Amino acid sequence: MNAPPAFESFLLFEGEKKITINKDTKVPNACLFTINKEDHTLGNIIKSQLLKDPQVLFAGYKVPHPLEHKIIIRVQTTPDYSPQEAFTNAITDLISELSLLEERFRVAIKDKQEG
Amino acid sequence: AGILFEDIFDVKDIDPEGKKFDRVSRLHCESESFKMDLILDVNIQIYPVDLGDKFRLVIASTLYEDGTLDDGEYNPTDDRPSRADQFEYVMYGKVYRIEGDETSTEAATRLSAYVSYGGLLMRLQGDANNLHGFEVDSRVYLLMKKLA
Amino acid sequence: PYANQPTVRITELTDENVKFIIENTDLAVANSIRRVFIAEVPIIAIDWVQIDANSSVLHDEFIAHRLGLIPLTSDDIVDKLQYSRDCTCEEFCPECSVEFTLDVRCNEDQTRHVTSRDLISNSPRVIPVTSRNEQDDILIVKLRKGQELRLRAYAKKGFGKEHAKWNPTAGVAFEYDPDNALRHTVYPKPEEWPKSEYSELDEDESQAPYDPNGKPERFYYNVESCGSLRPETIVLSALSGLKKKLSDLQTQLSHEIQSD
Amino acid sequence: MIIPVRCFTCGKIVGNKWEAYLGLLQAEYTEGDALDALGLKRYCCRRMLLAHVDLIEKLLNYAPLEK
Ligand SMILES: [Zn+2]
Ligand SMILES: [Zn+2]
Repeated sequence: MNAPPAFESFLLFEGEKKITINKDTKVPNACLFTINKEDHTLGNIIKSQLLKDPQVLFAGYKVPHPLEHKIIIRVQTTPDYSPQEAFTNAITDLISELSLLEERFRVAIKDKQEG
Repeated sequence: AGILFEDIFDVKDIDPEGKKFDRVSRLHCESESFKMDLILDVNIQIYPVDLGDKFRLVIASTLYEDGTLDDGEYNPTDDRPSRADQFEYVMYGKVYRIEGDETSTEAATRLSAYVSYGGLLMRLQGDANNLHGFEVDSRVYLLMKKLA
Repeated sequence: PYANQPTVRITELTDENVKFIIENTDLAVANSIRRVFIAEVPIIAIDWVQIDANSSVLHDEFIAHRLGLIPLTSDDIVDKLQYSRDCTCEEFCPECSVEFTLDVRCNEDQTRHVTSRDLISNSPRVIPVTSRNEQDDILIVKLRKGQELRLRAYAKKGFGKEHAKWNPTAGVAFEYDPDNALRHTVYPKPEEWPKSEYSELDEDESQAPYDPNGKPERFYYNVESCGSLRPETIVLSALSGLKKKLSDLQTQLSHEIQSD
Repeated sequence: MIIPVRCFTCGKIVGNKWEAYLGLLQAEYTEGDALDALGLKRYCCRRMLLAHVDLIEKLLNYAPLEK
């Protein structure tokens, strides 16, 4: 009667975009990234990778409502840096981490199966 | 300088009323140079303190070695010379009370400054001479270092 | 400001589970990998049923739901098949789904077990795990003399985020800091708690001394496979899918920075 | 009414273990030892086999609608 399809949590509706960037006028050099059809899986890793950047002053995320399927990521950086640049570098670092982890897991399987 | 008070204290007792909180302990200490009593709540989990320990306590209005006010906002990406570098345990709080033995006609010979570091309470009481730097509703730092 | 350099150490690898340790990574990365094991590793599962005849004592939705939960070998085929969202065909085609038939009738007196072995596929690579060449076959329904079940299923690509039938795992054990050194748990009575299998403590000592400067490193995983994929294939798919989500997010991010 | 396919909790397949479980039980295994023989570690899967009531066996005592 009122059950949303299970694909709604991860599929995107037409005309609604994956990520939206919004100044935060609160404080300088802060942005809100509203990411649609993602959840804690990406929000947590992006936030923690951003917390590794010493030029990031604030990094946080929230799922505003569990029944809704978007996350907000707030990023504040130092004035010489940009929250968009910080977000990009965090994603790049996560990708490189996962590529390295994948290659090393392949090697570890390789070794386990043959010795 | 920005230093309201500086002295060397000796831990005389820890939790006389018993352990109330697991990661926080109350030290009852007394100095030697000024004869000031101190009650201090410290996070013993990260900065353990044993009975009989001796430490230097510095109540300061600012961390910057040059006279410069603080904004009360957390700025980890700050490169100026901070006096927190010289110390091990640093807390930031506000003075919420100043008692004294004053009468309706006489001024206070002994004062008692109460500070709150985010709920960790301190009472520094002794001669009013040494507690002129304290106003109520004023932000201060702890700057405590253990010495042998 | 840059990526971790995680290392991996696989301590057990069977057809049923993989037990490994990831070391020098962040807890968020470790938990996202754990979550992707469960929710974003695609496999093949029956997601469309047409009951042509069902005289059994279980109604049609019961049979359909039961067929959806049968694991299908998805090892090399899942990467090749498309989502039916992405396929440019009609309802079905061999590029986005796999056909199954089942047609059983109990003639004898004596109860006929319609099992996953009766699910006949058009694709030899995608078959029920129990049917793969020990463990018995998954029981779909018991039929009495005169009862009959004839149906036609289609299996599609999906992941556990849509339905648990596309979840390839049969339990993902995840642990870190087996000795409570970070004190992320606070035992009222630490002596009463059993030791972790990964604990490295003498029996007199209940938990490790508190580490003020530590964080979570060295996460222990035991990924058990339901059968559709190998466990190492589950882990490799999980890493690829998590990565590759991050790549899509990056692409959209670049467009959105561009457009401003 | 019939053995579930997956464990409700973890998703381990238990639908191929009911018949083997009963065979082990008539072979004079204890229920715990039988569950151990089938590889059900976790008390969720042990719950699935140990608490199952095979009602379908009773539903098959009725003649079907068509001969
Ligand atoms: Zn197609
Ligand atoms: Zn289970």
